[PDB]
Amino acid sequence: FNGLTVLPPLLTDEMIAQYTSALLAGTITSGWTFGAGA
Amino acid sequence: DSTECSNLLLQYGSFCTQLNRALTGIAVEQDKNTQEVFAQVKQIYKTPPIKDFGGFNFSQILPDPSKPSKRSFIEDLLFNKVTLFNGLTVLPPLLTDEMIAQYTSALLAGTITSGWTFGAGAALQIPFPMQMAYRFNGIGVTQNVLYENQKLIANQFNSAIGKIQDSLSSTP
Amino acid sequence: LTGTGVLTESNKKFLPFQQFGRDIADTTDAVRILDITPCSFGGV
Amino acid sequence: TRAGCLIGAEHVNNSYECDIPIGAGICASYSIIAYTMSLGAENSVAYSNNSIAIPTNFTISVTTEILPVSMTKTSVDCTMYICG
Amino acid sequence: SPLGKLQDVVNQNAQALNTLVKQLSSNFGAISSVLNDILSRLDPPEAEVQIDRLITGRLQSLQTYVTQQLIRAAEIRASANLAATKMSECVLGQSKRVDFCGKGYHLMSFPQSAPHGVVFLHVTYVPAQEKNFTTAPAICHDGKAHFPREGVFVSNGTHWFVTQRNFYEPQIITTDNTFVSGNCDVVIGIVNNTVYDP
Amino acid sequence: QIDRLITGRLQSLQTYVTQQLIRAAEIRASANLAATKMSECVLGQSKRVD
Ligand SMILES: *[C@@H]1O[C@H](CO)[C@@H](O)[C@H](O)[C@H]1NC(C)=O
Ligand SMILES: *[C@@H]1O[C@H](CO)[C@@H](O)[C@H](O)[C@H]1NC(C)=O
Ligand SMILES: *[C@@H]1O[C@H](CO)[C@@H](O)[C@H](O)[C@H]1NC(C)=O
Ligand SMILES: *[C@@H]1O[C@H](CO)[C@@H](O)[C@H](O)[C@H]1NC(C)=O
Ligand SMILES: *[C@@H]1O[C@H](CO)[C@@H](O)[C@H](O)[C@H]1NC(C)=O
Ligand SMILES: *[C@@H]1O[C@H](CO)[C@@H](O)[C@H](O)[C@H]1NC(C)=O
Ligand SMILES: *[C@@H]1O[C@H](CO)[C@@H](O)[C@H](O)[C@H]1NC(C)=O
Repeated sequence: FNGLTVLPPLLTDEMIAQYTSALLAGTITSGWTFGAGA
Repeated sequence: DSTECSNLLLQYGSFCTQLNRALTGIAVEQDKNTQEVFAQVKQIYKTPPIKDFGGFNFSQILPDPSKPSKRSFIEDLLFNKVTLFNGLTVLPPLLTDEMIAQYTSALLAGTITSGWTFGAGAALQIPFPMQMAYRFNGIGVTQNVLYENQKLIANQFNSAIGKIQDSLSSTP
Repeated sequence: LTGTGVLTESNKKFLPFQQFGRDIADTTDAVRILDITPCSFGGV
Repeated sequence: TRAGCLIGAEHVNNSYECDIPIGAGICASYSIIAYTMSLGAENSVAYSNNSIAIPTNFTISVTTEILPVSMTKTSVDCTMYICG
Repeated sequence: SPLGKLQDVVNQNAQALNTLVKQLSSNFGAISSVLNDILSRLDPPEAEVQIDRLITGRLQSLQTYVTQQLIRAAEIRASANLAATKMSECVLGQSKRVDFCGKGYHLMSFPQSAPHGVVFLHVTYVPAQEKNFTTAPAICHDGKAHFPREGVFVSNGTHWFVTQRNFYEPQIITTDNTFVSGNCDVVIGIVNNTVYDP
Repeated sequence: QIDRLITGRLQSLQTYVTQQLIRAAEIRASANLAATKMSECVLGQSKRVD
C-alpha cells in the first residue's frame, strides 16, 4: 500500500505439481533411464 | 546509561531490534552448524579395552584415560597450537569441547569397529583387516593384495600417522 | 491532516469519542464514518 | 553455570535429550528442570578379530527431507516508499 | 511443525517486510513522521530540511532491508542448488553418497511440491535382525589360499559358508565363488576348511 | 552533537553486523562442506576424485 508489491511467481502451483508428477511417473515407469535420455 | 540516548533513539526507530535479531540468528545458525557437523550419530560407541586391529595403531587418535579433557594427543596439539565492557558479550557454545571430543571419539570407534555399517543403521562388528579388504575392493584392488601385505600396510599407516603428528608438533 | 485517496463508504462502527481510525503502519485509514482507500497505483 | 545463572528451574542430575538449549552443555525441559544434555544412547560394540555381525532382515524406510527452493518476490518503489 | 524450514523462511520475509513498514513511520529526528503534515504546516526551508532527515532515515532503512534480502536470497539460492543436485542424483538416479539421499542405503527418492520449496521422500534400505558369526580372511585348502569373489566367509559354530555382506544368505564354499591367490602361509587368521569342486 | 554521534555509531554497528552476516554465510558454507565430507568419507568410502 506504500509502494510495496508482491510479484507472482512465473511457475504456478499447478505447473510445479505437473513437473513433480511427470518426474515421479518417469521414475516409476522407467527408473533412471529417463534422466539420461529417452 | 544516558537517558538522552534513549530519548533520541525511541524516536529514531527500531534498528536495535533488527541488529539483535540478526546476531541471535547468526548465533543459532552456528550452533546448528556444529550440531549438524559433529552429531552424525545418536549412539556413543566406545573402543573395546583390548586393541587388536591387525597391527594398525590407533592410540594416537583414540582418547586416553589420562583425562586431558577427553581428547587424543593430536587433538591436544590442535587445541594448543590455536591461540585465542561496552555492550559486547560472548555467548558460550551449546556443545562444549568435551562433548565435541566425545562425538569425535564415538565416530572413531564406530569407524574402526563397524566400518561404514554404523552410518547406515546398526553398527556391525567386523575385524579391521576385513574392513580394509573391503575398502581395497572399493578402489578396485583385490583383497589378497591387503592380506599378503598386511604388516607392510599397517607399518605404512603407522608411519604416516607419525609424520602427521611430527608436522603438527613443530611445523606451523 | 491533508492527504490523497478515494473516499469509500464505511461499514465499521466508531464511537462518539472517536474521530480517526488508523490501521497497521500508523497511517490514516478511517475518518469521521468514511474510509480512506488510496486510488489505484502500480508498476508499468 | 558458565553461561550465567538460572532461577526458577530445579537442577537434576539426570541427562535427557535437549529440549530448550540454555548453553554450555546445559538444557532445560518441562515443573521446569535443568540438566546436562545427553549425547545419545551409550552402548559398547562387541569387537573381535574373528567375529562379524551380519543382518538377517531389512527395513524399507521412507524419510522426508524439506528444502526451500524460493521465496516471495517483493518489489519496492523507492520514490513511493520514501516520499509517497 | 514438520515444515519448519519453509515456515521459517516465510516468517523471516514477513518480519523483514513488517519491520520496513514499521520504520516507514519513524520520526528520524523530525517534528513528525507524516510527510503531508510537515508540508501542510511549515515554511519550505524548514520543511525541506525535515524532508531531508526523513529521506535519510527511510533510505537507510531501505538499504538495510535490501542488504538482508540479498543475503537471504544467496542462502535460498544455495539451498535451491542443493535441492537441484538432490533432484538430479537422488530422484533421477541412485546415489552412492552416504546420507545424501536419506539415512541408510539409498534405493530411490520421490519429489513432492511445497508452497515455497520441495519435499524429498527418500526410500532407503536399512539392515536389521543381526546375528553373530565367526569369520576368516581366507580358507587354506590343498595348500592354497581361497578368498571370496564377493561376500565374506562365516561359520555359525563349525560349518563354514560364504554369504554376502548386506544380507545373510549362506552358500557352500565352492571354486566358482572363490578365487585362489598364493599359499596359506602369509595370510594372518586363515583357517582350514574344505572347498567344494563341482 | 549527540544526534550526530548516534548516527555515526549506528552506521558503524550496521557495517559490523553486515560483515558478520557475510562471514557467517561463508562459515555456514564451510560447515556444510565439512558435514558432507564427514558423512561421505568418515561414515563411508567416497568414489569422488580428490
Ligand atoms: C602405538 O604407538 C604408541 C606410541 O608410538 C605406543 O606407545 C603403543 O604401544 C603403540 N601401540 C601398539 C599396539 O603397538
Ligand atoms: C546426583 O547424581 C548421582 C549420579 O547420577 C545420583 O546418584 C544422585 O542421586 C544425584 N543426586 C541428586 C540430589 O540429584
Ligand atoms: C523380517 O521382518 C518381518 C517383519 O518386519 C517378518 O515378517 C519377517 O518374517 C522377517 N524375516 C525373517 C527371515 O524372519
Ligand atoms: C553378538 O554381538 C552383539 C553385539 O551386536 C553382542 O552384544 C553379543 O554379546 C554377541 N554375542 C556373543 C555370544 O558374544
Ligand atoms: C549352522 O547352521 C546351519 C544351518 O542349519 C547348519 O547346517 C549347521 O550345522 C550349523 N552349525 C552349528 C554349529 O550350529
Ligand atoms: C585374535 O586375537 C587372539 C588374542 O586375544 C588370538 O589368540 C587369536 O589367534 C586372534 N585371531 C586371529 C584370527 O587373528
Ligand atoms: C591346516 O592343515 C595343515 C596341514 O594339513 C597344517 O599344517 C596347519 O597347521 C592347519 N591349520 C591349522 C590352523 O591348524
